Amino acid sequence: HRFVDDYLPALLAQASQLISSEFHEVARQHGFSVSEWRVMASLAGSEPISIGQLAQVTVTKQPTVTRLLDRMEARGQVERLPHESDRRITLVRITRKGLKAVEHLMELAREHERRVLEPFGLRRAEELKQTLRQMIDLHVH
Amino acid sequence: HRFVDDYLPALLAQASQLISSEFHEVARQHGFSVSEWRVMASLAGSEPISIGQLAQVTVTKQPTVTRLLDRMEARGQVERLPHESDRRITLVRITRKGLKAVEHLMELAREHERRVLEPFGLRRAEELKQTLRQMIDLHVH
Ligand SMILES: O=C(O)c1c[nH]c2ccccc12
Ligand SMILES: O=C(O)c1c[nH]c2ccccc12
Repeated sequence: HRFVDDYLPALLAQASQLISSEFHEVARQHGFSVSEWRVMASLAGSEPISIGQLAQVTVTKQPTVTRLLDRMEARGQVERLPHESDRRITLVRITRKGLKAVEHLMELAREHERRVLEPFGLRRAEELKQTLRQMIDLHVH
Repeated sequence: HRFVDDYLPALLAQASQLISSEFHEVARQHGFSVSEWRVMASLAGSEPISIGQLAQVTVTKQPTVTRLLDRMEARGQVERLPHESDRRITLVRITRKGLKAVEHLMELAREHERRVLEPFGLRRAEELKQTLRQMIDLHVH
């Protein structure tokens, strides 16, 4: 028994790094940076979301997200717009061009996830996803 | 249903970022950088491990780890040594000074982990830790 062997933050960080690194290699081989992939995948099939929400789901600092959106909007892959009510809030959406650019990569991402989860079986896979979702929802600001 | 809502790499990354960020604030309030905390906590109670293993468990790139160890060894918190056999391998250990420096923070880390896991109950907490450990062991290089 070493402290790190069963310390939750260390376990989450290692599992996340290893799984994400595998798929990020595929994304780069398909011409996407990790940050572009995270943004487009987070916006695909979504209503417009705030910059702060996008930063949270992409685990990226908000100033970095803003600069990324500057370049992604220049390339027509995303669009920023004002919020219906509070204009201290900028919303962002994926465009059709961005969705078409990322659709095949998303199918590859689903295949990779299926391979990662297959050894665990449907019950354990769903339990993992449910626990992770509940943890996120309890700890998000 | 949006793709990102139940995409495993996104769930792992968000849960990890949120949980780790909470404890990293405590570490900094106790005078530790995140990288110093990760290294000392990973070495506490451990036999000497390779630099590559340390980089994996601390989710830090190996060149960055080497520079970090240069400064941590200068401060007497860790020690590098040669491997018994293959001297292409450098091992690293925590020193008594480093252990005494980090012991209280480790107790705080255990308390924080207990609070994070308490709402899930012992069964779900252990299932999460077991799944994460099995995933790491399947995906580590
Ligand atoms: O806090 C984190 O994110 C950690 C990731 N790897 C680790 C190893 C030891 C302690 C904390 C962490
Ligand atoms: O691949 C990752 O690490 C991701 C973290 N947040 C995301 C959101 C959408 C897609 C991938 C990720």
